[PDB]
Amino acid sequence: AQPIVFYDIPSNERIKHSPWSPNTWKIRYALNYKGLKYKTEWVEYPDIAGVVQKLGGKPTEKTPDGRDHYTLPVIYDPNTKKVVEDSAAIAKYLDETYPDTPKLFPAGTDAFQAAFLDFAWPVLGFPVFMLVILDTANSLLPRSHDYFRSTREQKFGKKLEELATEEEWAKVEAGLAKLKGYLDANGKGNDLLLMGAQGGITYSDIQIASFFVWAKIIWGEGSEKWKRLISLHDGKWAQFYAQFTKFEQV
Amino acid sequence: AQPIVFYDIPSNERIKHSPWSPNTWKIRYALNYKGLKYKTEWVEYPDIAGVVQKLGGKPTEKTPDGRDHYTLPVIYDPNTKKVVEDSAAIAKYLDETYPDTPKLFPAGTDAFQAAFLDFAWPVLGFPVFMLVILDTANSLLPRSHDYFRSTREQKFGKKLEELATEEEWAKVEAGLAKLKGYLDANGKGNDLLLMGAQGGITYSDIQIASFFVWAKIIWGEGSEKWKRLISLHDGKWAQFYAQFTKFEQVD
Repeated sequence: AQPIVFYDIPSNERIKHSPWSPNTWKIRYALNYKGLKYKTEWVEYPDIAGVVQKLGGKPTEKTPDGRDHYTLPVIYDPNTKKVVEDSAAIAKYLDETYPDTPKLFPAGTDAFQAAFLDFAWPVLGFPVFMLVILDTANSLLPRSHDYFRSTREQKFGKKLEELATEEEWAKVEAGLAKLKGYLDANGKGNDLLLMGAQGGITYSDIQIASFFVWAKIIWGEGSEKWKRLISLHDGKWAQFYAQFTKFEQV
Repeated sequence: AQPIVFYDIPSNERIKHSPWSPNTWKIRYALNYKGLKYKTEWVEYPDIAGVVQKLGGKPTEKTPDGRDHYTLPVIYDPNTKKVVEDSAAIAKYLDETYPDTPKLFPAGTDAFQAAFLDFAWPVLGFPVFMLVILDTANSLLPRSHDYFRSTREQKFGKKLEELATEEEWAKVEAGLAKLKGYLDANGKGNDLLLMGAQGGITYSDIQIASFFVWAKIIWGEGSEKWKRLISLHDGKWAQFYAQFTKFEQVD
């Protein structure tokens, strides 16, 4: 098979040009986990719409305001000659197109995973976002920085400098506490993967991991903030996140 | 096997003394679906704490004021001499103790179901509650009515008569739209059960059904409100809910 072309958002020297996006990381994980050959193309935030349009790709939402909205990740698969967008749809596409690779959506789990993914941002992703949003902006190349800051300050209604608070830390921990509770339902020895110790990694597991790798890269693995996050709940998340270490090829 | 003793909340003549509670119906559904023999013991709302305590049962919630809260459903299984409380725990008990019966928590699904169940009330259950809560209260025996009105008005901060609104109808439809979206992920032919057409009924499916059976019994199957609810999304929920009719036996 030829390498898949994977479209990602670049960064500056603050984080040594590392990929960072929680949304593109879901697909970077998916590709690394499946052992699929790919190459990364870097697209600045304000250039994403033009790039995806030229590819013949589609917007991932149309707002009541009438306007189309383009997002990364997107892939071009030379093996099928197809452009695929929207992370959950790409992951499903990779399952179907490369069936000999580990399945991210095991049969019978698609609806349960959709529900789980629909609450991943509200309960965990958003509070994390608040704690990393300023540092994220300061990790972008200047053009992406201006676009990102402009658009996100409008979205959240405050300067980026105001969004990280002790309250958000409490909300992060509270979200992880809910997650911990769901996992507890699996029983001891099965509470570090959504489908249990023998169930393998699902797309939903990747969704959680992607919030962690985002924070680690943005804050820095030696940082006090990363240590604080990963130490929550007696080291549970350190153990959870450890399962993804071998799938972070860049 | 001796019948399991199933503790449920009774009703008055308005609904012909039918069982009605969405929470106890989850376990009535579980028992009916598994084909297990049981008999119902009726307990009024203010009598629940006393009855469960006497059984040697436990409270299902302990608040930061330190006070215990007892709830139904509860079962006493004479065959194991165990009292089991909390609907999700009762369902799991029934899986483990009665392995020859169809599973409500298939292996690998417990966490996904815990997550789903945690979304079920905020996104669908509560808006339905607002639309059926007055009629629910007016289907209770007088002692249960008094307790239910007092406690539930305290919780929701308005008289029961004020809780049903058109905005709640919008919220019910929006919650169902989200659920429709999740089921669509299973693909055509597989979008009427969470695990697909041949995946069997799960506890999570029963959770959704229990909101429908509650509304049907409380409003009446021939009512305009029931018709409106079950007509949403071009009748999808009529088909979803029809899968459960054969499991609505009442002793």
